[PDB]
Amino acid sequence: QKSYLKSKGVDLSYMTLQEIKEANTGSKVFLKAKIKVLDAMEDIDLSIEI
Amino acid sequence: QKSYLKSKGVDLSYMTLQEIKEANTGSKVFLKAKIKVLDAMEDIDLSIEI
Amino acid sequence: AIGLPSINISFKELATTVKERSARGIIAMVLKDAKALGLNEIHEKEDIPV
Amino acid sequence: VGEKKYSVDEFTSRVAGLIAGTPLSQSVTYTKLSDVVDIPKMTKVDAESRV
Repeated sequence: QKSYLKSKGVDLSYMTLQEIKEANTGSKVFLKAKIKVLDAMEDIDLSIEI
Repeated sequence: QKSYLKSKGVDLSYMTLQEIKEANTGSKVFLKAKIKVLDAMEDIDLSIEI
Repeated sequence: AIGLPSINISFKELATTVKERSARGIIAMVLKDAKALGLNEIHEKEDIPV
Repeated sequence: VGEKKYSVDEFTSRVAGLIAGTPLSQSVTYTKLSDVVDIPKMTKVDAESRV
């Protein structure tokens, strides 16, 4: 979003991160999401001592 | 309004900001305004890191 | 320029990186023979030319 | 539309009605047209150029 705003030519020096966040984008939305994908058991390591 | 007052030849060198705004205009009204127009969501960019 | 509406989803792996430093522990062994002249690249103990 | 061929000038009425029907909060982009059944085959890059 900051890259897009700077590409348009806005002065974003003093406006804060919260203030930058509401800034209008004009029909464009930018989002990022983090996930972790599970997997099935494939290799099992068992150690037994007597 | 300043340009209009200069056009009629009034001496506004010493008259200050609010005083210039007070000056009679004679049935003429000058007004300026600013707005920001919203738009519909059109392009969505979602970035996912696993 | 206005184009067709764009909806894009991107997946990336978090490339956890440790910097690669100069390899250490390798030996250059130089010898004379009339068979298989040149380098042989013995990375494995049991990989021996006959 | 409905086993009838329409000219572009013929469909001007329908598209104008579509723009008139929609409210102000929403936009016309990406709206279904259940009446229409077939369009001449036309590629994506040509559509981008025309837009």
